[PDB]
Parts: sequence; structure tokens; C-alpha cells
Amino acid sequence: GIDIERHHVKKSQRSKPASENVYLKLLVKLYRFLARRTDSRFNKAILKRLFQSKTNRPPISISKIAALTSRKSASSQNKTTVVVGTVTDDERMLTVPKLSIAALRFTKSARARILKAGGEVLTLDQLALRAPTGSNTVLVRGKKHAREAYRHFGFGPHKHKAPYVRSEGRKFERARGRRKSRAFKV
Amino acid sequence: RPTVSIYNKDGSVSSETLALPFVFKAPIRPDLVRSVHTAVAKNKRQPY
Amino acid sequence: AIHVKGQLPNAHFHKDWQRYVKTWFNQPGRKLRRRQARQTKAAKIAPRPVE
Amino acid sequence: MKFSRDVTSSRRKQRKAHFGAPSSVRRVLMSAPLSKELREQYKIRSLPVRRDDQITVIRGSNKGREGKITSVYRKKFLLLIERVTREKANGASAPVGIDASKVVITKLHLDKDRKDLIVRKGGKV
Amino acid sequence: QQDEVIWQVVGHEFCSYRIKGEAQNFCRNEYNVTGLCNRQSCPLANSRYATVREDNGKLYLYMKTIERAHFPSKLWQRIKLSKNYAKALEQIDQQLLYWPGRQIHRCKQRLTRLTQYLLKARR
Amino acid sequence: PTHVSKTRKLRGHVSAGHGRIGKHRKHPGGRGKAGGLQHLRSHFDKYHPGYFGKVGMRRFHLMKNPLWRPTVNLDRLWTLLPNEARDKYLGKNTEVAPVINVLQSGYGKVLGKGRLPETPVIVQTRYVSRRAEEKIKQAGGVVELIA
Amino acid sequence: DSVFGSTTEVAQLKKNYFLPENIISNADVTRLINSDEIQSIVKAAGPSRVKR
Amino acid sequence: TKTWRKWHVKVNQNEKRYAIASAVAASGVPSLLLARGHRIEEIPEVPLVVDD
RNA sequence: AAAACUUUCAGCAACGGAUCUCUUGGCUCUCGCAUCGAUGAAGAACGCAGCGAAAUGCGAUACGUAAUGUGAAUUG
RNA sequence: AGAAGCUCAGACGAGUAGGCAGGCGUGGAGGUUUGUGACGAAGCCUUGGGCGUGAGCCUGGGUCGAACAGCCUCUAGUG
RNA sequence: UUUCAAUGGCCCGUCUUGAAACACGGACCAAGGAGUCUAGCAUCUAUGCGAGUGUUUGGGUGAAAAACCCAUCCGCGAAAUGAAAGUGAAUGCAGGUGGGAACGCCCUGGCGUGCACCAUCGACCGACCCGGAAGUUUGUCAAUGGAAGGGUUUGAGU
RNA sequence: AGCUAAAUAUUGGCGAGAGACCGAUAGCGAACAAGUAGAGUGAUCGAAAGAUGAAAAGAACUUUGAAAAGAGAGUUAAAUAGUACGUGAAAUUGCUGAAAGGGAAGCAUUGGAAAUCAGUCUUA
Repeated sequence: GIDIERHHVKKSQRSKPASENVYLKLLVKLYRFLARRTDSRFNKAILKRLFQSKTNRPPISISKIAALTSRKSASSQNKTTVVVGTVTDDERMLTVPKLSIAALRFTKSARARILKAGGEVLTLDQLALRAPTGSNTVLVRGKKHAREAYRHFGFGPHKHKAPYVRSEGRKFERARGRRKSRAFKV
Repeated sequence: RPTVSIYNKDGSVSSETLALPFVFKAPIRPDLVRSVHTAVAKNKRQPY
Repeated sequence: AIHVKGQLPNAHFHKDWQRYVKTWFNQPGRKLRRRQARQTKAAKIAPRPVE
Repeated sequence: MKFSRDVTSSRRKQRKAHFGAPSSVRRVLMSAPLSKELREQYKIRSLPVRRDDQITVIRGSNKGREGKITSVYRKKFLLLIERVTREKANGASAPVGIDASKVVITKLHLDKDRKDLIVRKGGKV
Repeated sequence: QQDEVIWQVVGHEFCSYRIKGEAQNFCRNEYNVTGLCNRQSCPLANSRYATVREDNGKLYLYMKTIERAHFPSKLWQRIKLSKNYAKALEQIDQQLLYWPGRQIHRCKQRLTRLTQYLLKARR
Repeated sequence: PTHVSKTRKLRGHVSAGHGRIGKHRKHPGGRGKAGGLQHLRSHFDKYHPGYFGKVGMRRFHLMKNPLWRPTVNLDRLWTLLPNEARDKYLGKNTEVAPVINVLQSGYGKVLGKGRLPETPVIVQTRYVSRRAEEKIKQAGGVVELIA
Repeated sequence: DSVFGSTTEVAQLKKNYFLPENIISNADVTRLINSDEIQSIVKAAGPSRVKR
Repeated sequence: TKTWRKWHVKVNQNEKRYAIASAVAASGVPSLLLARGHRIEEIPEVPLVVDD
């Protein structure tokens, strides 16, 4: 026998989407070829993010794309923005700048606002033709840890995390262990 | 967008034609139809 | 017992509830019955408005 | 397909109705077609069978046999036809029952009630 | 829509020309050349393709186009051969030289075996 | 579906996934939340602090209807208007300023989170926070309090 | 057209309903891959089935 | 077995409309029809539109 | 160390009634309806057929009478 | 080149309680197969033959007498 | 397939530190026979929309318990915080620092740029501990009011 | 002090329609002569049990026996459907054939012996 620490250490990766979307399978086929046949580390990233699940691909918004593309020091203003995921709308921004965004999905409000403001909406396959190697592209992500679950993950003594309460209120987990007047505060 | 011919009672082609509706450009999703059909076909079951 | 993540359970199911369960399989049958009565009333009271 | 809500499409209920039908219903259940001559003469597609009718066997082992209806055995849904017998082992003769739909009527037993039946069912006598 | 999505929908799993077994599936497509389920060989899934079948001692060859794909009745064209097996092989690669040549070997095999089918029928 | 369940994969394994030593018994720990101060105290005081005891004063016949006061922020005030109104009034100097009645939109207070464009606008509202009204005033608008 | 609408205008018979938009614009990956844009930049085509 | 099992399952209306639109689009594609099983090898045109 | 006996296998015959197919039955849901009794109800007893013990029907007018409909049976 | 495919290379292989994955078999439902069948369906017996690591499947012979199955999916009183 | 020879091979299931056990259950065979359903909750996955979302309580419609369509509510989310009265989230490019995905540039590295994420320093909102400026009217001296500023404490916040 | 329809409920009764239900150890306890037969003083308890065939054509006749039956014959598409009736499994049993057996048997590996069988070739 052999003295081996760990046996058949499977990697924590996904080799294909769990989605059955035929169009997503087509995009996977195109970007699998692009990643395999080019040295574009961008294409490898897009292939990885196509495999990812919904919770690992959070939404991004028009305003957040505008904020990330209009920084002072950065000159990434005209570069095409790339999101592997949806691009939701932000109605809090009354005037939308001109943006060229390529993403899996656009909400109807976001797509209408972009095209009205003068920009353009692309799909991942269309960006595979404009910038096949991902040159002059700003690859961005949504705030993954903005889900409700991460309010609760890591709950414990003195962790300042949200509890699982059936009803937020005064008679609902506020007395013993939540204030120094009732025994102790945790 | 392309057009489609209208066929008479005898199967001949009429002069008039109709533009192809946009619904025939919509995405074709076998998985979505399967999941929706799976659910909808359950909506006429009788209890036992 | 209680050892899993999530809310503390609150299921008010300590009475004999299975005797008083109410199903809604007559929901379309009730809907059709109301319309026929509604159409009967409209035909009975015509020409004056139904409501 | 049926569209009436008062008619049963259940195989169970239809079979119970057929086999629990009283004598007055088995009278209409046991109907036989008319021959070409009677059909073109009376304008009637088919009529219920009756005793003393002159009919011809159409199907079965006794195909082509001729005889009068000696007795409509309603409770067993069988027609007993004269000269249509079978020889038992001991030599006795047992009449053989023939289904009503497997015969054809070639001469009716015209009564006034039968004449009224013919003229009522869109026919001519 | 497009040829790729057509294959993704049909082909792969469910088709009226699919015959699955233990772990292998046959393509009974009357337009397939090799009888294998593939993008290369399913004219339902892909654009213009060829195929051949037999009738009463002679053979006929099916062909396709692109612009007429919306007219099922006149989409597909038939050409008929009743002369010889060698001539039939000549006709096939002649009608595929100006065409994607990947199907010449598979087609000529189909012609030559169907002719052997005819000879064995006679014997 | 039962044909993709785990009871279909334990057919043949004796204990059915529950062990041979400890076994699957009815209620080895009690029924429900019973024991949260004696033997479930480790779970309760670690994952549900505050569960036991009283806090605060006790109110009889509480009705949420007279306490109904949903809130809106400043940056959502312009979104409360129709698009035609926005295109008519944003960025263009007009002698008449738009009226945004937040009560119709279903709010009982205007809060001060966010910024406003440089166009005067009338805000008709039941309540308003201190700096929300200050921002509106400095933006050229006014707050008219309704009943 | 009135029953289903288009992908940019409301269907008349389904209030506030727009036809769905696809996550891929061109669904013909073979021609998309074999187009000049992709084949003019991909590195040299490595060998197929390899000798042992 | 009890009658208060869940016999009917709820589906979002928008997803139902998505599935209707997909099913109508598929009906316009001749290749899917032949796969589905319909003998349309000599149908004059797909989609087949006939006079009023 | 032959037969018998014991065991295994096969054919055939038993014992037994599993399997398969069926189903005038049950179960469940839905729809429509409101109608017991001192003018003697529900239930019980005992009787009634050419040949009957049960089931079904009936009450000394007793497997029923009157009346209406159908139109030639019943049947061992 | 059923790209869910093909191809090259290296390392490794114990397992109770337990976990997970992919498959096998049973009853019913939608679709499908120009599907099987009184010229013998299903079931049953078999010192016959073949396939799979296995769950299991196929087939010859006999018996029998009216129905039954493959593939894609749905479901459960499923071993 | 049967049988012989040589070699090996204890009776399974079970609780148990340990069962071939002089521990339990089991004579045999056929059919039946044990993680189901529902109200919830939590992670993970898939789908549709997305600052929204949810047709199905009802209405319309359909000759038909299906499907299809629709009004006004409402549930959850878009704001927290306090026991409450109540107040209620931009000094800044919605902020600095470190690591960073992807891209650009330069001659393996270097420079610029920094998504997501965590370490971290500050700002804002509320509670708490101070602090009492306007204003309000009503007692002006007072009553009411609570801005500036101070904590480096607190929240399931921005 | 009092009356009052509709919208509401409906494991009973009466009458209809169905069903992703059960398919004779299942589904009601009861598919059948079932709340029956049977048990208990009583209150009560409570089964088992469906299928010849298209049609009884339910086996005339002869022969052996006291008889039940048997053997012939006859009926049938079929008695390998004869009422002890569709199909007719396993436990268990008798007969026949084959082989083994000195105080267990069964099992695994490897080959001999006997029995049995297919591929393969034959052709191109």
C-alpha cells in the first residue's frame, strides 16, 4: 500500500451549468472554444462565470455600472462593460449616461433606458465578435454577499448577525441574552 | 420581416400575404416548456 | 429536537385539525353556480339594472 | 364525442345498464336490420325483433340459414330460430340461440301496432 | 430558429427518428446518410444535406437547399438512378464535389450496400 | 416526486440512514421547543438569544391603521411622477412647479436619504423629516403639509 | 400580433406583456465560430487525436 | 392517502406566457414538427395560413 | 462392493391456489335536490308463488289489484 | 466531432454508522414509435443459447389464451 | 450441467468492546409488509420577472373542475431604531488603506487601473450619556422646543 | 320585546356525472344469499367466499365393478376447459431416468470424466 494523505481529491469546480437553457448551452459552447483556443484570461473568466449559479451571479444596476465606469482616476469611460448576469435598472438615477453594456439579461426598464439615453445593449455572443479577446472591456460583478442569507450566516455570540425570527418586534428575541438588564447581553 | 402566403379552399396560393408575427421570433425553450407543461397538466387532477 | 438553522417552530397543530380541514375542490363549481344565479337574476329582474 | 351531461360514458355504468335492463328495455336492445327489399320498401333501417318474424342468419356457424323466429329469449339476449337446432349426445335437439344483431329480417309480422311503429319511425307502409 | 438550437431541441434526446437502446441510439431519419444521431448527419438539425433510399430495384437521392427551407413541400429534391452501381457511385460524388464533401464516403457506402441489398434480393 | 427521493436509495440498508446504536426513536428530546432552559439551553442561548423574558410595556387593543406611515426618500420623489411630467419639468425653467402628493402614492412621510436635482418642486405630504425638507428648500422646492 | 405583441411594444390583448428577449442574439454558433473575427485571432490549431 | 394533498401547482403567469410564446415559435419551425411526429413532408408552407 | 434407503437434477403426474387478464364492486371529488311520523314512521314478527329454503317484491286484494305507457311474452 | 462527442498521459483503489452520485426493476399519466399480437398478448415452467461488475435484460423449446411493450417525460400505496 | 479429486470455507439477521456461540429471532413456501402526507422553516439548485413581485379571494370568458383574460385590495421587498413618546440615513467621485478579478501599457517583470470579497480607518441614521442655539406661545424671567458640538459606547442599520 | 331572503355549511338521505384511485390477502366489514353464517346470557363481535365454454353442446352408447368410478366412444377450437372446471407458481408429494453417499449437507477455486450446446468456418 501507499501512504497518501488524501484520496481522490475532487475539485470544487463546475464543469457545466446545471441550467438546461439551450441558449446558455450554446453560449457555453462558443466560450468554451474561445477559452480553449485563445490565451484570453478574460475568456476563461467568462466561461467560469457562465458555469456559475444564480446566487453566484447577482444582479448589477445601471447606476452601479455608471459609477464604476465614471471614476476620476480610471479612464475606463468608453470601454465596454461586461457582466455575466442580469443588469437591473436603477430608477433613482433620473438621467442615464451613454453606456455600452454586454450581459446575459437586461430588465425591460434597464434596456429601454440605455437605448433611450443613446447607449447600446449587447449579448455575450455579440461581444464575442466586437471584442473576442475582451480587449478594452470592464468586467464587473454584482455584490454577491447582498443576499438575505448573509445577514444570518455566521450567527453566534458577539457576531452581530441577524437571527431567524418569525416576526420582528418587541416580544421576539429581545430579552434574555439581548440586554444586560435581563441577565446578560450576547 | 418576411411574409407568409395564404392558401385558399382549393390549396392554391392567393395574391395577398401576411407579415410574419413577432411571436415566431421568440426564444424556443424546451426546458421551460417541459417544466410549465409538467405543472399545468396537473391542474385537472381529481382527488383520491 | 431543535438543532437546525431557522426559526423556532410555531405550528398550531395540537388539536384534532384533520377533522376540520377545508379543501377547495368545489372552487370552480362554486364559481359556475354563482354566475348561473347571477344570470338568472339578471334575466328575472330585467330591464332594471342588476346592481 | 358525446356532449350531453345526462349520458354516461362510463364503461361500468353502460355495462350495468345493458345487463340490468328490464324486459321492456331488452325489447329495443334486441334489434335487427332489415333486408335490402324491406329497407327500400319501408324506409326503415332496422326494427326490433318479434316472434313469428321471417329472418335470415347473417354471421356465425349457421350463416345463410333460414327460418322463422320461434321465440325471442329476451332474458338471455338470444333468438331461437326454427330448424336451427343442435344434436345432443343422447339424440335430442337443442335450439341454438342467435344474437339479434347477427340476423336480418326478410319478412315482418305485420300488425296494426307494427304498422303504426313503421309510420311513426319516419317510414312508409 | 438556427441549426444549433434546432439540434439542441430535437436530436439529442427526443425525435420521431430516434431509437435508443442500452447505451447507443440510431437515427432512422429518412434524410440521414449514416443512420447515426449527429449534428454532421441530421438534416433536420443542420442545413442542406444528402441521403439515399431504395425502391423496386432502383435508387433515389434526396438533396436540399437553404432559401427554400420555409416551403416543406418543395424543399427537398429527388434524383433517380436506375443504371449501375458504378454509375451510381459516379453520380453521387459528382453531385457532391461542388458540395461539402464529407458525405461522399458515407453516401457511396449507402449506394453500394443498397445495391448489394438488391443483388441479394435477386439471389 | 418520490422517484428522485432518498427513501428510494436506502432500500436494502437496514437502519434507513438513522444508525444502529442510537436508532430512530419517537421523541428522544421532547416535543417542539420544550426544554429550552434545561437541556436545549445550549442551542437557545447560542442561536436564539433574547427568547425568554419580558421587555417593554404592554399595549391593549393595538390597531395598526392609525399608525400607518410608510416612508419615501428624497431620491424616489421624482420617480413618483409620470414620465411625461418628468420630461416636461426636469432641467427646464418653468414658472409653475410640479406637485408630488406622496399620500396618493401611499406614503405617510418623506425622508431625507439621497439628493435632488436643481429644479423646484412642490411636495405635498403628511410628514417630513428635518433635513429632508432642508434639502428640498435648498433645491428650490417647497413642502406643503396636507391633512 | 395583438395577442402576443412584440419584444418592444405591449401586446394589446395581454396588458403590459412584452415578448421575451433571448440571452443570445445569434443562435448559429458554428458560423459564428468559423467567422473571420474568431478564426483570425485564435492561436494555431493544435493537433487533433494524438499519436501515442 | 388524503384529499388535502396538493393536486394543483401554481405557475407564474409570465412564465406561462413565456411557454406559450416558445410553443408557438416552435410550431413555426418545420424541423421541430417532423421531430414531433407530424407528417408534413409535403405541406406547402410552414406556418400554414389558410383563407377565412 | 449390488439393491433398497437418503440427497440433488430433469420429465410427467399430484398437492396447493400464487401469477397474468378481467370486473353489474368499492373509494374519492364534483353537480342537482329537500321528501318521515298518531291520516300510525323507522325497525321487528309472521305469512304470500303450480312446483321455494335464502335474496327481491308484496300483505289474507299478499313475487301483488286499479290506472297510464309500451306492444307479444314468461321460461328451469 | 450522439462537442452531453473524440483523444493523449499520470497517479490511485480496505471499509461499519453515515453521506453523495449514476444506474436497474414495478403500477398509473401526457407525447412518441407507418410499435408487438388469436398465423398466439400477458403469465408460467425449462438438465437450451447470449449480454452486463451488478441490480437486471434478451432469446430457443414447452404450456397458455387477449392483450402488451421500447424511447422522451409525469407520477407513486414502487423492490 | 452434473459429479469426483485436491485446497479453502462455522449460521444467518441482531444488539454488542467482542457472536459459530451454551445470547435473541428464524420449520418451510407463496402473496402482503415499514421515512408517507400536509402547515411551516433553513441551506443549496433551477425558472420567470426584477425595485419590484405574486393571475387563480373574486370577476370575465371558455360547451367547461382545464385553458385564457382582468379591476381594486393585499402579502413580502424597497429603512432602520427605541420599551415607548418619537426621530429617521451624502464633508468627499456615496470616502481613505492593504490584498485582489479583468483589461491597458512598457522592456520575464514593471506602471496604471481596480469588480466581488474579506482586515481595517472614518462619515451618516437611531438608541443611550452629555450639551441648551434658534424658533413656538402659554406662564417670556418662564413654558414649550430641541439645532451646533461632544462620546469613540450601542443596533438584527446607511 | 319581535320578524326577515340571498351570499354560507352539508362523512345522512334521494338523483346524476366523472376520476393520473383500488383491481378479489387490494378497494367499504361485505364485487357473491354481508351486517350474512357463526360466537357470547348480554352489551356486542363478525367472517370466509369472483372466473368451464361462443354455446351445456354437462359426456348417448358399449364394456369391467355391488357401487363410486374406470377403459373405450362421443361433445368441443380445446377436456392440457369435465362443474374437485380460465391461467395453474413455490412449499410439499408419487413415479421414471441419471448420478452420488464409510458419523451432516450445502459453497468457492482448478481441472478430469460423462452429458449437452453454440459460435466459427464453409467463403470473398
